[PDB]
Amino acid sequence: EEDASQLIFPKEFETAETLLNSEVHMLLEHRKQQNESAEDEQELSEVFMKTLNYTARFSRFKNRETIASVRSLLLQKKLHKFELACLANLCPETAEESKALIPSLEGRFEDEELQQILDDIQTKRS
Amino acid sequence: NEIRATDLPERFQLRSIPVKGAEDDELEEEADWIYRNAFATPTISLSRKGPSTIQKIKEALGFMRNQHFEVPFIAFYRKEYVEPELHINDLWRVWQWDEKWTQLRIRKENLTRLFEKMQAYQYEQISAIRALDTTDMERLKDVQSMDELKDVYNHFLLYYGRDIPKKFGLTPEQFGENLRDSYQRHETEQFPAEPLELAKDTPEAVLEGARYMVALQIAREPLVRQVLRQTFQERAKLNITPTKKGRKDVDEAHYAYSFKYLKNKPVKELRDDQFLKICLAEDEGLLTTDISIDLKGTYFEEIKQFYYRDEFSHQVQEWNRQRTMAIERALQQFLYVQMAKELKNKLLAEAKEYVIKACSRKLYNWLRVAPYRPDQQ
Amino acid sequence: IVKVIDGPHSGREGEIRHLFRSFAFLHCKKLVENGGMFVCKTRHLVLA
Amino acid sequence: MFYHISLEHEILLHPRYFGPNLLNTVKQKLFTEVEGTCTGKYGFVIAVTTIDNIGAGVIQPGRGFVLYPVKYKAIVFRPFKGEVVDAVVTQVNKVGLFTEIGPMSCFISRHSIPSEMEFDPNSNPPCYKTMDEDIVIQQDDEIRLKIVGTRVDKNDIFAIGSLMDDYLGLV
Repeated sequence: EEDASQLIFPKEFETAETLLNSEVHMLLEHRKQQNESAEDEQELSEVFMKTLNYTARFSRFKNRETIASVRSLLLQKKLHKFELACLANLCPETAEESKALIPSLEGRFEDEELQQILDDIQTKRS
Repeated sequence: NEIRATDLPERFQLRSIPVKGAEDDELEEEADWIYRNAFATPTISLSRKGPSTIQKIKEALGFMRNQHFEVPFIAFYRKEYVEPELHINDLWRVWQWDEKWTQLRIRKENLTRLFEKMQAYQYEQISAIRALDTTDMERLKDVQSMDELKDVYNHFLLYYGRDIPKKFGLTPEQFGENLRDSYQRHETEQFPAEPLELAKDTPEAVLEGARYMVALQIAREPLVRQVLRQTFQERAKLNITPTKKGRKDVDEAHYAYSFKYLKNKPVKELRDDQFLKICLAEDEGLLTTDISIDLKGTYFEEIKQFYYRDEFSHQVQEWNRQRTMAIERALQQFLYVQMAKELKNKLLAEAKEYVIKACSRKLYNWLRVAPYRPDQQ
Repeated sequence: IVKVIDGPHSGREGEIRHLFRSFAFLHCKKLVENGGMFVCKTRHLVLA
Repeated sequence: MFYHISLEHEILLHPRYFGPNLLNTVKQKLFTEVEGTCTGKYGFVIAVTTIDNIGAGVIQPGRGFVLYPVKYKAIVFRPFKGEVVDAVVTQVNKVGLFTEIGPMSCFISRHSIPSEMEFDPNSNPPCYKTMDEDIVIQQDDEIRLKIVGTRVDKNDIFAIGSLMDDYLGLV
């Protein structure tokens, strides 16, 4: 029954806080910067290393202000939290591609209304 | 049924797997490929001479294709048509060469078809920095260049776009020709414009926008791939030196730990000596490896002069600076990484060949049937 | 409980279950490889 | 998908650790207790960002161990079905394609892949191309996919991908 396509999740996960690829990347980078210092400390694990190199290959933008601006311009809409991560991460070129990838957008908003947002996101990309 | 009651012998059928037999014209091509890839790094089949070896390889391939010959079948029954007992690994070597030549021909045909289709699509689209479908013929012709051919195809795809519906510095071909010749035939963009002017005609307001495109064009250029290829492959004086933890962990058990300061190991030590390659791979697996040619510092300097303008007077100085930046960017993209990957692949191949040769020698030594019969009959 | 700083499993943890002349069959639960279990020499161990 | 939620966990602390660094020791144990693990309820946890507070350690009767119900603000990664993500292809085999969704690895079958993407066993690098050889897909490529199934192998998530929907390849 758990299918993100139809916007259904467990109660505990419903109240979660979405994260973006750049957001998690900078969080992990700062954690690594803090941990590397303060000698006599248990070093990072392969999980941390793999997650770091996995998120580093999809950092659409390095500027925390870029992250802030995109989330601020996005939250003003009526879309659910789940729509804030996938759409902000994939950065599709056209509204048709976005609608095809995410079935939720089908009929939820106008074509130009979504296309302008997609163009804004692409532009915001560094 | 096919294995036992097949028209051709099972040995020939297995040997000519990628290539289901040889055609009369394809015999010449397969023989040429076998001659080319018989012994490039080490000396193998130099016994059979160059032309004599090529003719013998062609004769063996043709016999296998026509009479469905097998390795020993041609080695013995075709002693005249092949090296007359030149070496034990005659039929097997010929079969491997024929398989490789057939595979390369198939790859070249596929690439030529792809280039022709891409050129037709580009003509249909733009005919109703351009996209010219002229490199398809070059890629199809570049049969011997397998890795280089693949790099050229990938660069062409990434440059033309690869989409399938259903003036910044020197030209890429000119820069490649200059690098290959070692003399800068063509300079950078000798125009009064500078990066400040160039960064306004994309919408970024930054001066490296053309640097990115230049780096990509340099990287995905078959000429550059050919130029770099072999440059480090033929000679790489890998310095073996254990690291801080490798000195204790290896305990002189691997190539990177046996010599604390035994550096400057050329390609001869690793390719010719498969033990060195195996030790290097083992050391680099877990703890660390000391594999560095240390010869670029001076190979990367010479290219620096090429492809850049000579004057520096605003237009000239800016063109020179932009060319230098684009060359540095192309290097960081795919000049050191590409060379390192090629060297690593060559070292791995040399180690594998050394291991295979050692195994074959051991098998030959230990398989000779020498029983102790009454009176040593 | 012992630590394996040297040997094939550099910087590895796990409880020991079986001993041998020059081998130790360590065991753990965090690991996933080989059903969460590994084996390494004895002299490359330290009493943690 | 990565998320930032507040979790709770309790740890017993052996009395040998009492002293001026009690809180520091508790934090260290929490770090090396709830990092990298996985659970079927909240999913796979990456790391811990900060700690909300330290509860009142309740010393057990007849035992020196004291438990601290600490609540920590950490991040978690619990992919769900139907979500679309951009992974990197790790390996190409005739049996299937292997990718790496961060702390998780998926796998797609040739049946999921359309018929247009054939095999290239003759070429040294295992890769799939089309008849016109225009589009090329190999390893170390940011290829997208859709999570059509999930699985937890005893705290080891291993989902399954798919390549049927359009617009799944090079961006």
